[PDB]
Amino acid sequence: SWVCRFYQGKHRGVEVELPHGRCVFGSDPLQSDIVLSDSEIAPVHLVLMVDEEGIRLTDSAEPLLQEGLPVPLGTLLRAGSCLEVGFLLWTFVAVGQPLPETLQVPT
Repeated sequence: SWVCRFYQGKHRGVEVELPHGRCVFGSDPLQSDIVLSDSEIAPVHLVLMVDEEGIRLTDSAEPLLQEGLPVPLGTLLRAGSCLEVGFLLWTFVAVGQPLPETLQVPT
């Protein structure tokens, strides 16, 4: 259904298939579905709810910015947009789509 890509650190350029439905990014393989090895990354860093309609923020070690604006907890996220949780810099698109080679961060 959805594929994400990372743009920073050890996993830069890696693309990952997103599981349905509860999806955890983190450095702690006991708690996380997608295991990130950067030291900047919390044991549990980002929790999403995933289904075919879209993806919603559930929880994050730090505020999630979308295009530079904080995202409220249950919000549905915009495919293709710049998404950051601290050092976690990423985007996602629908499975058939092409992922951006670069992200522009809107500080």
